[PDB]
Amino acid sequence: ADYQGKNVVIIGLGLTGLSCVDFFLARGVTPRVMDTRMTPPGLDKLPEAVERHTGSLNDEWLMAADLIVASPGIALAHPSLSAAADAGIEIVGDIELFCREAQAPIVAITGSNGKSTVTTLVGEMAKAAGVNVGVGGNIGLPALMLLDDECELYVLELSSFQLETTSSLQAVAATILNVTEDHMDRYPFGLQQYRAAKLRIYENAKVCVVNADDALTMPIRCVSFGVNMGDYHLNHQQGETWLRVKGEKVLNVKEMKLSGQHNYTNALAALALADAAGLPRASSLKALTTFTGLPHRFEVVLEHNGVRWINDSKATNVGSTEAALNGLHVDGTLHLLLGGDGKSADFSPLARYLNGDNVRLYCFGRDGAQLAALRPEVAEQTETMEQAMRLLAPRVQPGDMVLLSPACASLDQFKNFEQRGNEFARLAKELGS
Ligand SMILES: CC(=O)N[C@H]1[C@@H](OP(=O)(O)OP(=O)(O)OC[C@H]2O[C@@H](n3ccc(=O)[nH]c3=O)[C@H](O)[C@@H]2O)O[C@H](CO)[C@@H](O)[C@@H]1O[C@H](C)C(=O)N[C@@H](C)C(=O)O
Ligand SMILES: Nc1ncnc2c1ncn2[C@@H]1O[C@H](COP(=O)(O)OP(=O)(O)O)[C@@H](O)[C@H]1O
Repeated sequence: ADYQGKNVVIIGLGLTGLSCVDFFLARGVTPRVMDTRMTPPGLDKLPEAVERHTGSLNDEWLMAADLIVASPGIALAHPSLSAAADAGIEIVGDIELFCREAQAPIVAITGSNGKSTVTTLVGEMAKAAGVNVGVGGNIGLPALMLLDDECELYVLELSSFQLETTSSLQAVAATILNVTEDHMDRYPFGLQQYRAAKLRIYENAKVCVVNADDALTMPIRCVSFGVNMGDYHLNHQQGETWLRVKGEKVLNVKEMKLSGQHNYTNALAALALADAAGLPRASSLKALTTFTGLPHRFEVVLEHNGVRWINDSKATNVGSTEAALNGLHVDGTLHLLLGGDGKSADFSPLARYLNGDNVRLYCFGRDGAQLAALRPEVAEQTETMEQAMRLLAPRVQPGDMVLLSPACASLDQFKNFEQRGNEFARLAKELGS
């Protein structure tokens, strides 16, 4: 596209807004920038040449614009933006700017949970094939920074927020991995409005990769991945689990370094995207055998005396923990650590996994009582995670799992979920060896 002599206004001064400033300056277009916050985090980083307005939006700036570029952190529904829209001022985001310039195919990944896992893994499959792959987007490297004449494949993790402002994506392959209640402040009309944002990812996609077990991932009007069914699925038989693709065995899950049924379906989704993108199968399968997974994502920290200790500290929401529980095949007793800051979540969806004779809950942190209320008869409540671990550890037996998948933010007691996971891992080594 050509922005020569346009009046461009960028809203938001975080990573996105700055990558947009860089993008326009590199084309000799000088944008203006604003942010509703007085001192947004990217303010320091801004070139001195750039006019800026902080502490509020500048409506006269907005209304005089030829193009408004909106960071994903501000709602299109913002009264200032709907007024620009009503003035017929074009509004786009960074992903839109990106798709107009990109000269290599795009794999596009969205969904409530699993995005970074699946995005990373598709990158690893491309790397294993010797492809110059650009991985970025929501994962944390702003997409505009990936733009590179030598790049042969882009792999973009995309949020609902980014998809809302994007109209030219034509992905060689696109997925919604799953849809569970998230960011609901941004979606006052409820689960279907959140879902509808995500569904845009498929428009003009060459292959849609859908989740056979989650209807919400399907266009209302494909290739599928699934646990029991789908083009890409898992096949458990004679004591083994296999990846199946179009009815063929392609890999024994034992050859992967990932654990957890939902990580195996992530592996299937990634494989499906890589196949659609024309990556060689043999190298993609190879990436499945070498990929260790991201830290704190259902991450095995220790297997010893027939007990698996699993750090799923990144599970800060109900949907993540639910996926963890749903895929479990524990021979002995599950010891499940829950709690922290529940962010007013509804924990009911967890309860159906917590029946029968072989589950114990160890609930801690700010909202531990809400989590124990899931099933008080089998729940301990402590102040801290460490206390919970010192209660459960003397009880573990061969065949058991100890799972930290707390369904809650960690911010009431920890710096962040990573500290919580690292603390869990240290205790697990101490108490599990
Ligand atoms: C919330 C969001 O969409 N953030 C993504 C964004 O980061 P960036 O720093 O550009 O964020 P931003 O658009 O400035 O918004 C960040 C925060 O600033 C605030 N904000 C922004 C503009 C403004 O005028 N006033 C204001 O208060 C909003 O509260 C928002 O919460 O662009 C990055 C590159 O594409 C993403 O990695 C990053 O994902 C983070 C990890 C995230 O939390 N994403 C959400 C969507 C998620 O995964 O659930
Ligand atoms: N397909 C999935 N469904 C539900 N939860 C998942 C899935 N894949 C991973 N998770 C869990 O979700 C949390 C975040 O995983 P991650 O790959 O970082 O996703 P995201 O990038 O979408 O935040 C972790 O607890 C992880 O184990």
